[PDB]
Amino acid sequence: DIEADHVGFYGTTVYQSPGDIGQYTHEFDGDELFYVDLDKKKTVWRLPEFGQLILFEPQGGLQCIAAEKHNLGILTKRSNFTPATNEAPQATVFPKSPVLLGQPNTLICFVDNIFPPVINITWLRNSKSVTDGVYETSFLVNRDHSFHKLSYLTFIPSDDDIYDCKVEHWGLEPVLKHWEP
Amino acid sequence: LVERLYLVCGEEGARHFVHQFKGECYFTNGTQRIRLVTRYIYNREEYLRFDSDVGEYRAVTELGRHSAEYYNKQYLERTRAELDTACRHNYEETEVPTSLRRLEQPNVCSVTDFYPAKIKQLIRNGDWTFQVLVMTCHVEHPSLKSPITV
Amino acid sequence: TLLEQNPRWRLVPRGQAVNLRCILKNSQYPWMSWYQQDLQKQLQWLFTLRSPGDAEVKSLPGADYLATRVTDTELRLQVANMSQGRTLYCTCSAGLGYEQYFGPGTRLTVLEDLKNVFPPEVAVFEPSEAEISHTQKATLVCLATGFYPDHVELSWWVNGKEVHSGVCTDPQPLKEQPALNDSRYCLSSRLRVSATFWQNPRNHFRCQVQFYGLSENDEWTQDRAKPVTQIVSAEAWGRAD
Amino acid sequence: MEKVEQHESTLSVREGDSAVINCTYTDTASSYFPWYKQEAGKGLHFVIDIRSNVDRKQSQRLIVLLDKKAKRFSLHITATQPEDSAIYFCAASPSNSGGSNYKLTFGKGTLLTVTPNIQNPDPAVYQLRDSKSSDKSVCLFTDFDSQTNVSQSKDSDVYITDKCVLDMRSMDFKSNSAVAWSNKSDFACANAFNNSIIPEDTFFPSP
Ligand SMILES: *[C@@H]1O[C@H](CO)[C@@H](O)[C@H](O)[C@H]1NC(C)=O
Repeated sequence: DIEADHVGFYGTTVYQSPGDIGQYTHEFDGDELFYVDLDKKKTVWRLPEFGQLILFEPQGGLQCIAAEKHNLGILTKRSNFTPATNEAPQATVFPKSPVLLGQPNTLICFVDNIFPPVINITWLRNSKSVTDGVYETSFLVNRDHSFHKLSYLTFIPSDDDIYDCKVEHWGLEPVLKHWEP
Repeated sequence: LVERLYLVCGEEGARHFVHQFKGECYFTNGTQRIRLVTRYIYNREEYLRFDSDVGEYRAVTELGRHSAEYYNKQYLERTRAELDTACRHNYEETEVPTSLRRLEQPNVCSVTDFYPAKIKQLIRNGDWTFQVLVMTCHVEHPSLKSPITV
Repeated sequence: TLLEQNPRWRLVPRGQAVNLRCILKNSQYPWMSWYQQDLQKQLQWLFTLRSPGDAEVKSLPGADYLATRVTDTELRLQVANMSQGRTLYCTCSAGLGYEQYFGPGTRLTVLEDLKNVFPPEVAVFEPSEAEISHTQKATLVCLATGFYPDHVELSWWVNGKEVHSGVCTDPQPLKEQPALNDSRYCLSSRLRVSATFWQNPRNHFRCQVQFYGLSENDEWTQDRAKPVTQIVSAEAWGRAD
Repeated sequence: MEKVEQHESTLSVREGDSAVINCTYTDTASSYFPWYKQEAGKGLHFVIDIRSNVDRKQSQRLIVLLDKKAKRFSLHITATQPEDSAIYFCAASPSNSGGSNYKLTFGKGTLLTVTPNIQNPDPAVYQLRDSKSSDKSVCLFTDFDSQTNVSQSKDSDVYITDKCVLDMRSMDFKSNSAVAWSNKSDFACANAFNNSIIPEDTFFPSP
């Protein structure tokens, strides 16, 4: 219950231990603008010409991370040491265009109620392992502090080929989603 | 080149675990009367927080007792500023010359690749394009001349 | 308060190397930066080094800088290839969006020749009786002469108690020889009392010049003294004319 | 970069005048402007700051203000006082750009000298003698109003210092004073402040 005509996330920082695992991203009406690659300390535009004119200085992301990192240690020992309610995911699949056997389309798996945000989302063609033409998103944010996520597959829509999304989480063991309607 | 700016994550001095931090700027007409929340979150519990409408670092839980003093006595004025220093700056200088003046037009009735959201269930595709499901065909959208039909 | 730098004054037999260390004295101000002030006043940021073991190099006209945050509360700068002088200020800060609090700094003056270095000579100028009889007051004068480089602090003393009323010193040391680019220097200060004060002989008035010069262990071979750090001063008691 | 440039390299005003320092900055993201103060080759002292939410701030005698749109910002010292006299630097920083949050860009300096009000001037050029050697000699030009300014030697074996204020403190009374010296055979005293342009009433003693 908080409304208004638009919303910006010029924060969004998550970090988690053990293994110590971070992301920094900015959203605007629930669409990732960029994410900072913390390893190559650089800004990664969700849509290449999104930062044609516009700049983002990555070191802001890096700082926010290292706050959270420090902020963890100090809220770890102050919840006694409470760990995280693993919740189990909730895939769904649909496509980009409506389907056009001959010409490219793109197939997207939508995984909701993730937490903590580590996951594999892999693609299956007739249960052969598909690694090419695949784009994932960063962990987007849900009002309740889960995350959601989004894997993308470019393909030549030939009936007969059949398409499967596999979601190897923790709270769940896998879960495939064959498509639907 | 214009520059997108960022709300600043505040430190505190002193079996898997998650920290989170959200930097929420909400806008009404843009410009006029604007709001800002910064959540400081443990696992799923939002322990600490700053609302633009409270102008002070509250807590929400029992785990923001030994935070929310130290955030007012270190981040308070800088943070209050964030409303204009960052929320505002970003709205005016960056979203307007991109993520508002780009729209994209659409394509038992289902319609693809449209932006922004307003049209006349709803799916977010998260690649700055949209879809919706409703049960000649008239889809009226604010990106258009002649509200495309067939 | 807040920070201790070390040293304050140093010569840099050119180009060659030397270093310094700033110590935090309160952890509400955890971010510690380094700034240089060049020779015509004008601050440049060098480094901000948050977390220990964080450490970087900047090459700058005309010095070269290795800076390193060694502990939670030490920060270090090594400076070399040092071309012309500058002063280095350590800072510290509670955070991003927040004022820097500056240290007490370190002055770095280049040295082309050991030979160039000389301590002051001092003396005190016991006021005019006409000043006495016209104004009612009686003004003394220290005169710091013949010192290179311009590394001094000049202190006034009414009976071993450092004094600060009715005083003035010159902001800038004078060049004894403006055209030569390594002149030795000069400096004046006034200490004005009331005639009556000077006109009790019980008092002793002295004023002294801390000349931070060269190091005890410096490689010297000359008939002058060694031009090494020191005090120098001179003295004058009161008088019923 | 940010260039932050202080229009105005010096100011003289005397007591109770409002000293005003003016700066501009280039980079539209800057949002934190502190001002600093340096006296007489000592350290910098934080003075006041201001943020880009507000267009003006005001505290005690000082007041600082900021037209974001203009990218101009000024510091007003008010009801001045000899003690105020220093080099004042303005500075900037974008408090929400991560590239430089942690650093300050500084203007060049502005030297503010705030001159006493002496209303009881007794201008005068007294002369003085050394202890260790009674024959060594230096001249002193005191008590002039602080509109009178001394002038630089241009003979390179005459030494003439600059006008410098002295507050006593015990009483309520501030007096200006340069000194002159040289050793050379002629030198002598009713002449030493001669380039320097002095009252009319200027009192001279008979040594
Ligand atoms: C994804 O695959 C890797 C390969 O080693 C595996 O170790 C990991 O556990 C998988 N991820 C999850 C969240 O189960």
